[PDB]
Amino acid sequence: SQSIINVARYIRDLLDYDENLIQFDRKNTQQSDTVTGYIVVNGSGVQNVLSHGSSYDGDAEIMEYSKSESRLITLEFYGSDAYENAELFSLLNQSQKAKEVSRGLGLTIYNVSQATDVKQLLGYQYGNRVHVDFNIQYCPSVYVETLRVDASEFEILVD
Amino acid sequence: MLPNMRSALKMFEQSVLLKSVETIRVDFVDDIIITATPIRAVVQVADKKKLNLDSLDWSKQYIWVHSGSKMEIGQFIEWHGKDFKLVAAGDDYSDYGYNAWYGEETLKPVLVSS
Repeated sequence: SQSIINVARYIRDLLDYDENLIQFDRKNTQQSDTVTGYIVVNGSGVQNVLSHGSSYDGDAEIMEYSKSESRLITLEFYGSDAYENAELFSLLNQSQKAKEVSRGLGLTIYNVSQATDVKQLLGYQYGNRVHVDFNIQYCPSVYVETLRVDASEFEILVD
Repeated sequence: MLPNMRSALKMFEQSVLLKSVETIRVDFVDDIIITATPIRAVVQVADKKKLNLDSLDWSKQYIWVHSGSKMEIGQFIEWHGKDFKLVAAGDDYSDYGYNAWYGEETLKPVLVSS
């Protein structure tokens, strides 16, 4: 839903990096000018749930179905400055700047797990491409207008 | 009367050296004498020489020669600056008066005499 876009936001203004140069994932988008170092938030990793909360509110009476989950979103950096935008990210991920800018992004951020300089077969040529891994954990939610119970009439019986 | 493409091969000729290796070994140590002869031939490109991908890129030119003289596999053919191992897609119309082979440039330097 919004999680991948959120982690894209976080990487947008942790690296102080451009809008148009962060594309999402295995969507359709042309990577022209290989040296223009792109970053893509690959979300192809299976997101697995952890719990299904259910809270209820009394006065402004509605309730709240939540679902905590996590996904191994990878980051692929491209371009001549792929390596740097890998390392400089893979290392600022756990600074002030990151941990201070991901304020409202309803999305935890775990440590970078591993890296790889797996390039891409660009047709008789090799374009710089680096993957960095980190589990991301978030929790989508929805709100539903149910209604409470004010009393309960009932009857008993005995032998 | 077997047809003989030989006369249909002279016009396109070119001088070229045909060598063969007869490996010699004692106590399993490799030495290689050479046998080189100036032979007639004709050369065209065989597989359009591409650039393969590996840890390091490499490329081997392909030529495919015809000649009236017999050409076994374990022989090299030098025409410009690098001998070609006579490895692939070869065929012997020997009874028809010629034979043909593809060629693989041995990126090793050319076997002069060793």
